[PDB]
Amino acid sequence: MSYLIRKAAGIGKGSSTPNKAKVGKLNWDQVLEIAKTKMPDLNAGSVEAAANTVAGTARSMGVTVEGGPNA
Amino acid sequence: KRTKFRKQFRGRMTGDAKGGDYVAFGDYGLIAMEPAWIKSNQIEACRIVMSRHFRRGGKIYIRIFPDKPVTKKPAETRMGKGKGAVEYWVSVVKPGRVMFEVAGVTEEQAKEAFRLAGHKLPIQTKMVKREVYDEA
Amino acid sequence: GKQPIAVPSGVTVNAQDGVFKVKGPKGELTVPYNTELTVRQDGDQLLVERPSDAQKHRALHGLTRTLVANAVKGVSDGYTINLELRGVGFRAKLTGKALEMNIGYSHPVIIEPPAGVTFAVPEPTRIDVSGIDKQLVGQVAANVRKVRKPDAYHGKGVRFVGEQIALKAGK
Amino acid sequence: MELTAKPRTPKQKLDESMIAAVAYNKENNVSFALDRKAFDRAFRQQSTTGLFDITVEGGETFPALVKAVQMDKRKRAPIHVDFYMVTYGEPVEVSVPVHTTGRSQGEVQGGLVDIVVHNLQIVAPGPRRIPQELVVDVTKMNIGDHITAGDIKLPEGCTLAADPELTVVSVLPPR
Amino acid sequence: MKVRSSVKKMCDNCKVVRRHGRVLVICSNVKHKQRQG
RNA sequence: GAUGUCGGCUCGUCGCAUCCUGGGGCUGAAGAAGGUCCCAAGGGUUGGGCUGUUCGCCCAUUAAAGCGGCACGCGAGCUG
RNA sequence: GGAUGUGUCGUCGCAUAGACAGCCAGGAGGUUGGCUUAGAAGCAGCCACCCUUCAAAGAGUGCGUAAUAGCUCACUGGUC
Ligand SMILES: [Mg+2]
Ligand SMILES: [Mg+2]
Repeated sequence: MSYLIRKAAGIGKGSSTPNKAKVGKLNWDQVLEIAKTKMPDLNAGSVEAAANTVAGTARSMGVTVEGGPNA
Repeated sequence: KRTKFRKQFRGRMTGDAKGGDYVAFGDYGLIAMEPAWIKSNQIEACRIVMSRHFRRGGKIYIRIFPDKPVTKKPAETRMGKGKGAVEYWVSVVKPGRVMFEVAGVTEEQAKEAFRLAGHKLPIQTKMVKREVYDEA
Repeated sequence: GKQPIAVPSGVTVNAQDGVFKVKGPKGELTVPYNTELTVRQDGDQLLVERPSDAQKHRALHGLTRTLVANAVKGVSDGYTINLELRGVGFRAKLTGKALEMNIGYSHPVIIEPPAGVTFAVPEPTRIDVSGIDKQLVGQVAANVRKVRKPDAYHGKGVRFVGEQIALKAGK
Repeated sequence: MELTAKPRTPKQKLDESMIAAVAYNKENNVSFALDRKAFDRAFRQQSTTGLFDITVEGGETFPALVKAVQMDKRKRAPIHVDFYMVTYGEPVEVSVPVHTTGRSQGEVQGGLVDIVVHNLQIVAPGPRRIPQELVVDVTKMNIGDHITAGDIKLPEGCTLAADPELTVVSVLPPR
Repeated sequence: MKVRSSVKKMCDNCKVVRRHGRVLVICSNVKHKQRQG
C-alpha cells in the first residue's frame, strides 16, 4: 500500500512530522487501480466500502485529501 | 529558585494560609495540607519531575517561591556572632496554599504527574480542580 | 453466597449439638463447625442458614457450606488424586500400604499413609491417592508433591497429570 | 432550595449539614441556615451565571443569584454564601465561563489552547436572560494567535465590562 | 523475595492477601513476590 | 576537701544492623561457583612483619579471619 | 510511605430490557501505520488514534523473539 502512493505522488520515504511540513496530493480516480489488485483480501462490500479505507493511509504519510463529500 | 537582591537574614513563626486560591492559570492544582518550609531544591525537584512526565508543553505553574534566607553551623562554635546566610532559601507554605497547577494535560496525566511530585515534598498534599470564583 | 445442598441415597446427617456428624456407605466421617449458625435437612435437600449479615457471620457461611458439601460428596462417591512423576529414571513402587519413590536422590523415599487414605500405582510413573476426607487426601498428595517440586528449567518432579508448567530455560 | 432559622447563634447548625448564608438588594437583608448537601448539588450546576428560587420557612419564594462564596481553607468545603436578590428587568456585572469548541490548526501542529480568562465580566445582559456559558471558536488559530474582548460574540444586547484589547484565549507553542 | 516497606500494585495478577498481621503479596510471576518482613 | 588519662596484656560478658556455619525467597538461578534480600546470636571468628599506636598496609593461611556496647569494659589486676 | 482490616457517612457509574466475576467461543482485513534505524511489525523512541464488516474487534495493555510468531486484555453472544 505504501509503494502505490510513493510512486504516484513521487515520495522516497514518507514524513518525519505528519502535522507540520506536508508531502503532496493525489486524485480520486487513482484509488480504482489500488482496490482492483487488492480485492480478494478485502472483506468489504462494493464501491463505497473500499474507496474510504485507502485514503486513511495518506493521513499519517503526509499526502493531502482531495474533494470529499457535499457541495 | 533564589531571589536577585534583598536584606540578607530573617526569623520564623506560623498560622493558616493567607493568599492561595485553587483555580487561576491552570485547570488542576496541588495543595499543601501541613505547614512547612519548602526548600528551593525541593521545588526544583517537583518542577523537573512534572516537566519530564509532560515531555513537551511546560504548562506547569509554580505558585510558590523561595523568598526566605536560612542560616547554618560553620562546624561547632557558639562563642562568636550571627550565622551564614547561604544555607538555603525557603517558601513558608501553610495548609490551603496552591504550590503547583497544571494546564492542558488530562485528568490522569495530572493525577500521576502530581503523585510523583508529592513524593519529593516534606508534607501531605491533595490534588484539586474547578468552582473557585472569588475574583477573576 | 452458598445455599443449595444435594444429598443422594445413603446420607444420614445427625447434626446433634456441635458435632455435625455424617454417616454413609463409605465409612463414618465426622466434621465440627459453629453452633451460632443453623444447619438441618428441609425434606429432600439440605440448607445452612446464617443469622447476622455483618461480615464475621458472612465469612463462616460460605466456608461451613462448602465443607459440608465436601463431607457429603465424600461419603457419596469419594475423593481421588491423580499424580504424575517426570524426569529420567524417576519411578514409584508399593511396599504393602506404603508408597516408595526412586526420584533422583541417593536413597529411596518411602511414604506410609495415615488412616483411611490409600496409595495406588497403575504404571510405575503414575501415583494415585484415594480416601474419605478431602483434607487428608489433599495433604498426603502435597507431601508426595513436596518430595520433588517440578523445577523451573525442566519440570522434573511430581505434577498433577494434566498440569501446565512454565519453563524458564537457561542454557 | 429550602431553609429554616436565621439567628447569630450558629451552634444548632455547626455540626449539621447546614451553611449560614445571606441575601441582599436594597430592601430586605435576610439571614439564612440552608442545607450544605442541597446547595452543593445545585450550586455546582448553576454557578454565578445561574439563579434559583429560594423558599424560606413556610412560603416566601424569592429569585436570587450567587454573588460570592467564602469557603474554608484546609478542607475545600464552603462555609458562607452571599446571595443577591434579583429584581426583574436589570441585573449586575456577571463573570461568564469562557469555554472552547473544535480543534485548532495549531494545537495539532505543535502547541495548545490556553484560556487566559476562565470567567468574563459582562455589563447589563438582563436577569433570567443571562448566558449560562460562552462558546468561543478556536479553529482559525495558529502559533502566536491571541483573541481579545473585541473578538467575542455577545448573546443579544450584552456588553463587555472588560477592556477592548484584553487577551482571552491565546494558543501557545511547545516545550 | 523483595522486602519493600511500601507494597503497591504492579500488574493485573497480584492478589493482596494479609498473613499474621503484615501485608503480603501472592502473584503468578516469581519476580512480583512482595512482602514487608 | 581529686570520678587516674591512650595503647597493650589478662579476664570476660552482652546487642545484632550476622564475617563463618544453619534455614529460606528471588535471580540477569542449567550445573558448579555466585548475587541479593529475609529468618537466625548456639558455637566459632588464625599466626606473623611495620608502627606506642587504636586503625591501616603487607606476608602466610582460613569455614570465617564480623561490627558495636560495657566510665572510648577492665591500673586497690599488670605493663608504662 | 503502604494496605480488598472492621465501623459510619458522602461522591460517580453500571444493571432483572439481565450487569461485576467465572467457564464455552471470536480475535480483526488493510498493515510488517508512517517515521526512526543494522532490524523496530499492537509492545526502544517522534506524530496521529483516521477506516471497513457488524453480534463484535482499540494504528491497541502487559509478558515473550534479536526483528517475527505465540499466549491474553479493551470490546461480542450463550449459560446463569
Ligand atoms: Mg585527660
Ligand atoms: Mg544460605
